[PDB]
Amino acid sequence: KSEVAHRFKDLGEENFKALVLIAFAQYLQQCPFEDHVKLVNEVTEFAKTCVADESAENCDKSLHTLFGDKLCTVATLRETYGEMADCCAKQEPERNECFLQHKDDNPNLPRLVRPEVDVMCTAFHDNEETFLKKYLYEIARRHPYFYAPELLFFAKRYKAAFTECCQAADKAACLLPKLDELRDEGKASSAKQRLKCASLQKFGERAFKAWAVARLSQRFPKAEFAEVSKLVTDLTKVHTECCHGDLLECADDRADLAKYICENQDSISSKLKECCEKPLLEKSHCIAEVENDEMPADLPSLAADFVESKDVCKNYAEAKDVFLGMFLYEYARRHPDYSVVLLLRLAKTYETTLEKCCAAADPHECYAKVFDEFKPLVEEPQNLIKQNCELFEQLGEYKFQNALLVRYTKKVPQVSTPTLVEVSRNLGKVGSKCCKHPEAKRMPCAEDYLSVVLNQLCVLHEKTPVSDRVTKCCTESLVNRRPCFSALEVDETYVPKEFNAETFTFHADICTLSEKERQIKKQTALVELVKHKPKATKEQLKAVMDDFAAFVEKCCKADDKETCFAEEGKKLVAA
Ligand SMILES: N[C@@H](Cc1cc(I)c(Oc2cc(I)c(O)c(I)c2)c(I)c1)C(=O)O
Ligand SMILES: N[C@@H](Cc1cc(I)c(Oc2cc(I)c(O)c(I)c2)c(I)c1)C(=O)O
Ligand SMILES: N[C@@H](Cc1cc(I)c(Oc2cc(I)c(O)c(I)c2)c(I)c1)C(=O)O
Ligand SMILES: N[C@@H](Cc1cc(I)c(Oc2cc(I)c(O)c(I)c2)c(I)c1)C(=O)O
Repeated sequence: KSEVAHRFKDLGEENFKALVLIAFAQYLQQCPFEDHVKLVNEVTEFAKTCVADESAENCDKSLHTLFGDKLCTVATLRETYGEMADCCAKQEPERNECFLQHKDDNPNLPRLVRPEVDVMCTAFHDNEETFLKKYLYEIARRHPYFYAPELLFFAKRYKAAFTECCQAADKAACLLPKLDELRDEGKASSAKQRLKCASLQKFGERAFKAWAVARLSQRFPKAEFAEVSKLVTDLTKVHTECCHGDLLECADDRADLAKYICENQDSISSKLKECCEKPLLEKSHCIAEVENDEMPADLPSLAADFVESKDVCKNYAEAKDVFLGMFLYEYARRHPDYSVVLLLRLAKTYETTLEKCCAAADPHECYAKVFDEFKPLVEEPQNLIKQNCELFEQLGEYKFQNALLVRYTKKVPQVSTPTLVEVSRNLGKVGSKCCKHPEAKRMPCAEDYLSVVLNQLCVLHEKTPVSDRVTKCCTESLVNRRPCFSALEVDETYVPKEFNAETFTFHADICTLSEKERQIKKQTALVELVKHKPKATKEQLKAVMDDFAAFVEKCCKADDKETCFAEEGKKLVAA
């Protein structure tokens, strides 16, 4: 009856406050921290009165009306430059649609640099409650599409490392190796969910369902099609709600789905035994990455049910959604060595062929050779991941990253330098992640990872579009994004970039760089070099790059660093 009371009773006061805090920080990523907590406390205050009596006033209002009204009380900024939506001047459901609108994927915010080790322990034992909420606020506003129930699981692992290393002799040896892991998997998890949200909002519900049908069929190849279909239906509702700002409903229905899977293991998978004995947050996280089950032994051939049968065109006419879903389910459950986007490519080819052949004379003869068309679609990814692992093994991660950085800069040189650097580094991480697997698990690992990193490129670029060819590859076909970018060649409509020199101004931090920060500086410099001389050969690029690095060398060792960079730098500009 009263929706705010229902969610308060299902989740408990702990997770209720955390989810509402995450919700407000993703809609207003600019807002001060202490200003958010004040709004979260008035929520919890009013929800308790509705639990006491559901006919108390305003208790019959929707969550969108309650959350939307609180956010509209304070959130003023400054200059608009004549262009800025007024979500608070709109009614529901238009107002919420205006909030999801203003989610910023790349916002200016001070780069969180850890204070020293001994003061975080002072701040944990400060106001513990206030310390944990700063962890959620600071990451939610930087990742406004972060999977909400999974962020609660990281807040618990974050609290566990503080209650185990602050009470030790040596702290930094206990902590820091546990904080850097939490922010690595934290950033893997964020980009993963961004691809799901991007699918739902930009390609529709039917595209996401087909994606989850293929993936759950690989994980649970012994389950019946009716069992896979119910799982997909529940899973789509969950991600639709998280991706639309209904975080209370999203967490609630996710606990329901885990409870359903654990009490039906004997018709789903035999690998859910250990995950189902874990506590709640641990549980859904364990199911999220359980491994593939054993494939059934003597499954019948695919060509019997989809090529040779006389009822092919009949079944496709009388029930196309069930028939085409059946094709995808049967093909994926026996090809765990295929990537998801490859499997979706095959089903797309199968449906196009049927629409043509079933409208002609003798359809049985028309589509009889449809597996011939799958052969080229399968070999292209296999050979591509073949050569990158060879290059990775030979070069190493940093040199592998630089090789990908150069050719992507040559494909889309209009893309900004910060975006090109971060994307190229993430592309190069696939070698470390996948090339160590046998030559069978590689493509499931690799191609589905590249889809995540390329989606990052798409959403970073659409905010400020500059490259016509990026816009093309991003908006045409979701499942064809990776073959789209790989087929791009060097762009010759691009005019060489002017030299600027402001990129190389001296800073006191360049002579005490960590190994990681040193690589980022050189990659940035390499991008700007390719943009300025797009026809420079790769032998000429090394000579110029080696010369500049040696210039940075000695000057970091001179009597006056800042005079060396100014004096010697002027000679290089006028050379
Ligand atoms: N490569 C894919 C693999 C994968 C996707 C989904 I979709 C899924 O089904 C669930 C069930 C629950 I419960 C969840 O909380 C989530 I998230 C997904 C499962 I199992 C595995 C990925 O990126 O996940
Ligand atoms: N010596 C190799 C040449 C080669 C260079 C690169 I750099 C490379 O890495 C990528 C990664 C992605 I992702 C792409 O879309 C593309 I195009 C290339 C690969 I694999 C091969 C040969 O002779 O085959
Ligand atoms: N302007 C920045 C600092 C900055 C100075 C330099 I000098 C520089 O150029 C190189 C080139 C190579 I090649 C290197 O290996 C290295 I280390 C630095 C870069 I990129 C950045 C700021 O104000 O914060
Ligand atoms: N002297 C030229 C201008 C010019 C200055 C530099 I300094 C330079 O060397 C680099 C090295 C790296 I590494 C870069 O990322 C870049 I951009 C330029 C080059 I080639 C040309 C003129 O008179 O027009």
